[PDB]
Amino acid sequence: LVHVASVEKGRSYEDFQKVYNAIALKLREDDEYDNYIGYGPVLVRLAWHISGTWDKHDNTGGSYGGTYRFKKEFNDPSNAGLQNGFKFLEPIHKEFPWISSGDLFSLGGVTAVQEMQGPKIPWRCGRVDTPEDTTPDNGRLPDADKDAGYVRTFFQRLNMNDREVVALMGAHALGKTHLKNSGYEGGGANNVFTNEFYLNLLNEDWKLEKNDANNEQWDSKSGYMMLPTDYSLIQDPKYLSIVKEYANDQDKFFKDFSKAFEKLLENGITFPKDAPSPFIFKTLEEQGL
Ligand code: HEM
Ligand SMILES: Cc1c[nH]c(-c2ccccc2)n1
Repeated sequence: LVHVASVEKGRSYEDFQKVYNAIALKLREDDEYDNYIGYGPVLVRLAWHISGTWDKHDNTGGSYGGTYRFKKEFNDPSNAGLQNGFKFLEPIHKEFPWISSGDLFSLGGVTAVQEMQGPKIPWRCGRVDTPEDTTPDNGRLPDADKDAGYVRTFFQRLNMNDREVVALMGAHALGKTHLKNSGYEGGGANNVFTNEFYLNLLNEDWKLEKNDANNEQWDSKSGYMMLPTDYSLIQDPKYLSIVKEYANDQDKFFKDFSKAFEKLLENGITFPKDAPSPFIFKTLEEQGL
């Protein structure tokens, strides 16, 4: 099963920079969402959940086909809450209906990371909408109640190694959990992309507790929280070394996250040899907008 990137007809960098800018301006405008977190974090999670259905063994799932737009995937319990991100992107799509759904969902994540002061994430176009019968079944996204061995095995299906896993998980500095979405609560919140996930893991005083949905989570005195799968990154000695590395080197974290996030968003896609190079979008700040 081969998915060949096909550039939206006649489009180039500046067309996509316009879509980026529209997303970024809306991120700035709709600032009240989720008690003033804004839509950045939910857009990052959306880009990850549309990509994280991929299976390296048969090239099913992944961002290419834009299949989150279909009911089976939209209503995956694992995707509870992401409808907010989809609704945010709807007017963007209406303004730029030439862009494929997969390209828009993935571009939303890249824009959110960058606008939240994260690393630049090179991005490639050419995902093509595929039909409803190509939508992956529910159940391909990871459970949060598990341990390091589960996390390591899970991410092998996405062709991610220990460094890539630990880097990607740094996105859990962003946003918050919501009991009605996932059965986890708390931690306060954040909309600036930093390496704080790793600092919090190493420096806070953590206590395992059972929340009001009867799920276990790690809570700190200062009010932060970690999922069991987050905490597993300091329980496993291989993951712990990498946590320490990123806690001590912001730039290294940014570089590794950028590579892993681009990889995640591109898994399953064959780029022709004459395809355009990856685009690196300017932030609104860099453009004076
Ligand atoms: C073992 C892997 C992972 C597990 C079990 C997991 C689980 C979760 C859970 C349970 C939530 C809370 C959802 C809610 O209640 O609204 C969440 C939020 C979030 N996740 Fe993960 N996740 C994983 C990996 C990732 C990755 C790889 C990324 C992206 C690089 C990511 C990005 C986010 C973001 C940004 C949020 C906050 C969303 C918001 O504020 O609305 N997650 N995750
Ligand atoms: C699983 C997840 C996503 N976001 C967070 C979080 C962010 C800031 C503080 C505490 C938790 N956890």
